[PDB]
Amino acid sequence: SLLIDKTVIVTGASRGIGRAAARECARQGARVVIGHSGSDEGRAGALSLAEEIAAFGGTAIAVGADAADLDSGEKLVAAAVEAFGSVDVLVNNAGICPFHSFLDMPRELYLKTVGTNLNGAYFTVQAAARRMKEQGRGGAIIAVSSISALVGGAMQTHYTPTKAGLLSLMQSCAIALGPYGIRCNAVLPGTIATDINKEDLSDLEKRERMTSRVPLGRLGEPDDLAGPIVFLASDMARYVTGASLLVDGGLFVNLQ
Amino acid sequence: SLLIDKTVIVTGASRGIGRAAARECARQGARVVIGHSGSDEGRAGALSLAEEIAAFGGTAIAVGADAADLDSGEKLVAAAVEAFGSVDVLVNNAGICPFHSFLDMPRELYLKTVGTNLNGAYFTVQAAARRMKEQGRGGAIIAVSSISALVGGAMQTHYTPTKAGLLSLMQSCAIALGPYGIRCNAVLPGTIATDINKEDLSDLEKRERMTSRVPLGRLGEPDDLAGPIVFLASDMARYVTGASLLVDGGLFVNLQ
Amino acid sequence: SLLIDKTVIVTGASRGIGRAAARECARQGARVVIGHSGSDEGRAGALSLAEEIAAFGGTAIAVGADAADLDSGEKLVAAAVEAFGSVDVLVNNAGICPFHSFLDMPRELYLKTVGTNLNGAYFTVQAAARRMKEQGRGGAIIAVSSISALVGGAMQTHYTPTKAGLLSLMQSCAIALGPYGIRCNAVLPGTIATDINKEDLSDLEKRERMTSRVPLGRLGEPDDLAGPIVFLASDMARYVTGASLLVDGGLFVNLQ
Amino acid sequence: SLLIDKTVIVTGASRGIGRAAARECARQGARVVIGHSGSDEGRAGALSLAEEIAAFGGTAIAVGADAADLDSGEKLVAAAVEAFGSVDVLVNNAGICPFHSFLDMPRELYLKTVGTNLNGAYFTVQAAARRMKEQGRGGAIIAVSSISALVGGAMQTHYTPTKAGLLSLMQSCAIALGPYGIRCNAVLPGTIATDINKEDLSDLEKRERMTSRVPLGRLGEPDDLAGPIVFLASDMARYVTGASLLVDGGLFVNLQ
Ligand SMILES: NC(=O)c1ccc[n+]([C@@H]2O[C@H](COP(=O)([O-])OP(=O)(O)OC[C@H]3O[C@@H](n4cnc5c(N)ncnc54)[C@H](O)[C@@H]3O)[C@@H](O)[C@H]2O)c1
Ligand SMILES: NC(=O)c1ccc[n+]([C@@H]2O[C@H](COP(=O)([O-])OP(=O)(O)OC[C@H]3O[C@@H](n4cnc5c(N)ncnc54)[C@H](O)[C@@H]3O)[C@@H](O)[C@H]2O)c1
Ligand SMILES: NC(=O)c1ccc[n+]([C@@H]2O[C@H](COP(=O)([O-])OP(=O)(O)OC[C@H]3O[C@@H](n4cnc5c(N)ncnc54)[C@H](O)[C@@H]3O)[C@@H](O)[C@H]2O)c1
Ligand SMILES: NC(=O)c1ccc[n+]([C@@H]2O[C@H](COP(=O)([O-])OP(=O)(O)OC[C@H]3O[C@@H](n4cnc5c(N)ncnc54)[C@H](O)[C@@H]3O)[C@@H](O)[C@H]2O)c1
Ligand SMILES: C[C@@H]1O[C@H](O)[C@H](O)[C@H](O)[C@H]1O
Ligand SMILES: C[C@@H]1O[C@H](O)[C@H](O)[C@H](O)[C@H]1O
Ligand SMILES: C[C@@H]1O[C@H](O)[C@H](O)[C@H](O)[C@H]1O
Ligand SMILES: C[C@@H]1O[C@H](O)[C@H](O)[C@H](O)[C@H]1O
Ligand SMILES: C[C@@H]1O[C@H](O)[C@H](O)[C@H](O)[C@H]1O
Ligand SMILES: C[C@@H]1O[C@H](O)[C@H](O)[C@H](O)[C@H]1O
Ligand SMILES: C[C@@H]1O[C@H](O)[C@H](O)[C@H](O)[C@H]1O
Ligand SMILES: C[C@@H]1O[C@H](O)[C@H](O)[C@H](O)[C@H]1O
Repeated sequence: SLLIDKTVIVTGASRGIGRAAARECARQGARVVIGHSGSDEGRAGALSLAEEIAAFGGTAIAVGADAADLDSGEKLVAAAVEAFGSVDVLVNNAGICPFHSFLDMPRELYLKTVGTNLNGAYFTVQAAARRMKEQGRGGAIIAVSSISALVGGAMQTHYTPTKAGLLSLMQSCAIALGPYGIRCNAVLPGTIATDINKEDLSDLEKRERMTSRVPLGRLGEPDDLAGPIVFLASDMARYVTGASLLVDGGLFVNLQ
Repeated sequence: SLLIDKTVIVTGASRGIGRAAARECARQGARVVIGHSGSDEGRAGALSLAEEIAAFGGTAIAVGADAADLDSGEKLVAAAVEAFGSVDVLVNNAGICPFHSFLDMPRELYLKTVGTNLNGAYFTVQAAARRMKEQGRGGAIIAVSSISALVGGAMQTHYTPTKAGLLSLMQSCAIALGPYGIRCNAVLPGTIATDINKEDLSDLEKRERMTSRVPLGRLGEPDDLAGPIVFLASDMARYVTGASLLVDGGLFVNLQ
Repeated sequence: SLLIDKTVIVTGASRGIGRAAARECARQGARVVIGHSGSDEGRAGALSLAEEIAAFGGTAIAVGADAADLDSGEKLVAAAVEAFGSVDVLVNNAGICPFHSFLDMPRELYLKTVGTNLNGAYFTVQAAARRMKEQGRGGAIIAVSSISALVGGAMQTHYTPTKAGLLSLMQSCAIALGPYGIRCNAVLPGTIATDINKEDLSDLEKRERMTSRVPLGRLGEPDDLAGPIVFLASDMARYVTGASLLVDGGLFVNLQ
Repeated sequence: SLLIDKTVIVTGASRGIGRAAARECARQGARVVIGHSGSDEGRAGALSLAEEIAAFGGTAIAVGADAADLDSGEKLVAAAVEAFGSVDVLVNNAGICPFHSFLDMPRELYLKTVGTNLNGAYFTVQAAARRMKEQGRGGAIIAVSSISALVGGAMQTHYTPTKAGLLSLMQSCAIALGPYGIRCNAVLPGTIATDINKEDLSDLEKRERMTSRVPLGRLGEPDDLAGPIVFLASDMARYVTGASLLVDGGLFVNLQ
């Protein structure tokens, strides 16, 4: 019960890493605000997670909030306060990676990736931190960045800057919000088999090349990110802020 | 003559680091395209630099190009090809840092910082890389990032993500453009006394705190970045791509 | 019970970060091997920790093992197998930092710092990894590195290379041992008020300079590292290997 | 003539990266002290380089100095002062990497790698910096570290800590020696085809895997490191200290 009586907001929590984090936080005692994109599949996934959490004795609510809408942060916080009376943890997880080459990158596709992954995160973090500061009990903010915050991707020239920007946002927010006991950290998943790279890793030569580079011998799954996220949200991480935590089975270090 | 016959574009080169970099590139034999913001001061400063360069026997032109206008990249490249027949080096330097607290950051100021520093850089790099690819001669791209791509700033939560983003962009572009011999690197200046921090360091307590943290015992000046940029643009760096270079007098490493 | 039934070795655990880490590991259900330096104070402190652990219902033993003696690794492992029948976690914590200027560093002091902090750690990791490999159950190795693996210290030119070395050792061991399910990570404490810096921070000007640089507003205490070490040793971190975790209150990121 | 009238010492300069750096520094005007191991091949290679430098109008001398002998630093400095009256640049390049697995790593092989690569470097840097400080004209120190200071190697568990330690030594020495105008930086070669990895890359499956990961499409050669080293030794790098410079053709960043 590492998160008992904490209100946790998770953005883009209908599937993948965010769904697994939302589910494990509820298992750890937290009252979970399941943020979703507002699409048909997003809403359906958030409600089925809320149903699942209800089934094992936890509390959760679903709240639509398009991350590219810079006003959805305050919507999430308002709903969290209505249902649960506080905001104590923000897991900023919503993000997209539409694989695309650099020289013909459309302006709209680039702007949508920065808008969803970084700009919307900035103002979602801003709204949650505002509430945490008003409450005066401290707080915990976790950004789902990437190994690709540290290294490049040829088909991700529009995406890796948003993941690096998210990490840097956590570093700067750690200074700004430290005096209020609000801890700001980034988690950096490696290659996690999810919808975001289902088509990409359908190329079995690329899948094998990537898997061979993982010392632990497997790609990740969403639950691999739940423990790290719960840790960073918990009192186990009471002196951890401004930090980066790679969760990649050793992918980053494996040069030879 | 480290850059003899090369055509170099420098964005935002009317003053500061960009002015010093364009000046030294022309001293090294380059034909320089002095890009500027299109404002009155930017026009005047670009034109006086062109006057100065022609005086000591170089060639240069001044070209207005708002970095926040995502179409200025193709305009700078077109002016470069029209004048000098090639684009061989891009120094992406234009940038703003309007210091501002985090919790009351207005969306317009945030969006202009990301648009100028990161989005405009993306499409300027794209335009210049497209031309370098067509020529078949390789090339060099240098982004002026910052020490603040590695560490935070409480009044720079909107700014440090753009500097981290630029660094990550060089890393991903290094991969996408490597097959075409286009090297992409970031230079990370420390605290350089320029217009961007004139007001900020007018507080003498912060000025001493920052200065006494520099092992070399002084803040930087624009000419301190000219050597490292020329190096990265030159054949001295033929095997350097996807790299970061701190030019900060030791400021980053100095904990105690 | 995050570590229930696991056998944990902590080196240098008579005081400081190691003492707090061994205590919390036993609180989490682990059978702890409290390694110590073999000195009189180290023996006494290890024995009183064993007394305290048995008191609240845990199991532990005290084992003398000079980290600078490169054969103590096999001695710690042998004592662990003899007492508890397995080795499942190694927390390599033993270390010295005799502050000293660079240009007059004596070879004996340099060589003892590298021998204790790095060489002894290498062969302790080797002994413990050999046993984990034989068992076929996986395992976890955590090296106590430092923020000073990322930044410099003028009176620590002999010390920071050992902390950087430990981090790099975890990265390379993560690759070599990944196929055997042994995860290797570094934890990077910031400025933790302990015996190692009691004299150094007795200068109140440096103490304030360091403290005011911590966004969380305080220096750390040994218990601040217990949570992060337990996390890295637990199944919460099943996909974490070859990673670094700053536990520093934001000190690393705080430039301005 | 970036290094005219500077005395440059290069350790382990009989072949590979160090030979190419020694040769290019002499082409840039410097008076070069060609340090070598003192073996038969080391001495023969240093004299043939000195002969080559004589042939194109430069000045150089050969000086035997086993890097694992902690007293050879002062021997190098004494000889540099005798011949050329000053020490102005130190390129610490001597190093070994005897590929070997971790679990059966012999103690002697480990201690020889740390002794040659890190401990000997510490006291060679110490001797050169002592002379530079006495002279009062500033100086430049460059350590040849590695990409493997940033990432792991399964057969390099004994070696990557020495490369990371060298980088960290430069960071700490930058603080300690900054007030004397002595700049301390690390260069990080990627995979450079030399004697150190001739046997390793004779496995063409490993060679192809490594080469495919290089965006620039080739492994390095020694001359690829000469420009970066000359840059860091020159006034072009006047504000560069405590820095790391990757020279790897994009190897590090190329995840996908
Ligand atoms: N899977 C990996 O390998 C990997 C690695 C590193 C980082 N990440 C990051 O993990 C995070 C989650 O991605 P994932 O791997 O679980 O893949 P995913 O596609 O399964 O999940 C993406 C989540 O974000 C939601 N989302 C998308 N756009 C949204 C919007 N405008 N507003 C609100 N929610 C939105 C999605 O509906 C979904 O729930 C992303 O930020 C991604 O950048 C993934
Ligand atoms: N001064 C430092 O300490 C420091 C440190 C690291 C990085 N940087 C970066 O260096 C670069 C140059 O900054 P500086 O220190 O010379 O300050 P500066 O304000 O004196 O120069 C900024 C330049 O960018 C131009 N510019 C601003 N907006 C523009 C726009 N929309 N379009 C085109 N040009 C525009 C400006 O006209 C100016 O010439 C910036 O990107 C900055 O982020 C500065
Ligand atoms: N205190 C900090 O700010 C800080 C920050 C980062 C890393 N560290 C590292 O944390 C670890 C513990 O340091 P601490 O802060 O608790 O200081 P400490 O001096 O109180 O504890 C050091 C422990 O290591 C033991 N030890 C010393 N030499 C030994 C030897 N040859 N053999 C076996 N044990 C030996 C000591 O007996 C002691 O228990 C060290 O490795 C240190 O480098 C400390
Ligand atoms: N080749 C690469 O891929 C690569 C990559 C990164 C870093 N490095 C580093 O580059 C440096 C030079 O290695 P290299 O690639 O040129 O291979 P190399 O084997 O051809 O050169 C090694 C040099 O160091 C000398 N040397 C060895 N032991 C010595 C000793 N005790 N005393 C004095 N000199 C000694 C050698 O005689 C030789 O001149 C090393 O420090 C290496 O760790 C190499
Ligand atoms: C799409 C996804 O993005 C992640 O940040 C990482 O780069 C993974 O490798 C990729 O599969
Ligand atoms: C989802 C769950 O998360 C927990 O932290 C646990 O320790 C495991 O890591 C994982 O199975
Ligand atoms: C505005 C300028 O931005 C730089 O990136 C760095 O943070 C400097 O310290 C600051 O003065
Ligand atoms: C502007 C000029 O740039 C050159 O590279 C030179 O070496 C110096 O660093 C500086 O004065
Ligand atoms: C001795 C101790 O070492 C740590 O690694 C860090 O540098 C702390 O600041 C110092 O107090
Ligand atoms: C020692 C203990 O460790 C636990 O992880 C807990 O969460 C706290 O951080 C600390 O008080
Ligand atoms: C031996 C040599 O060592 C270098 O540091 C690097 O790791 C290269 O890949 C390797 O070939
Ligand atoms: C050895 C020589 O070094 C110089 O700096 C030159 O620019 C090239 O990089 C290389 O051919």
